[PDB]
Amino acid sequence: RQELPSEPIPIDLSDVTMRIDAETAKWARDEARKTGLPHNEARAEFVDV
Amino acid sequence: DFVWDEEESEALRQARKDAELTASADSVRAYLKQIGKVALLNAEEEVEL
Repeated sequence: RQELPSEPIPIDLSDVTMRIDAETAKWARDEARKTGLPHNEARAEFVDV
Repeated sequence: DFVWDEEESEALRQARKDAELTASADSVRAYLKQIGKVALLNAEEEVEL
């Protein structure tokens, strides 16, 4: 369930268009899994990064 | 790039706490949006104008 986007996600801030890609999700998942906390607790690290 | 440290976490924590709702003086992005819509002039068009 700690999956990745098959294609980039347009986040589309109110002023500047923004894009999430597979690599930033990769890094965020790496940090969350490094923390080792349960899923709903490592959610904090994932969202923060 | 993809490097995370306590300073990065602290910086995010500060930004998260330093602004819970938008302020009147810090919401300049609406103005900055309208500047980007006009391109820069060079010498020739400047003198003609």
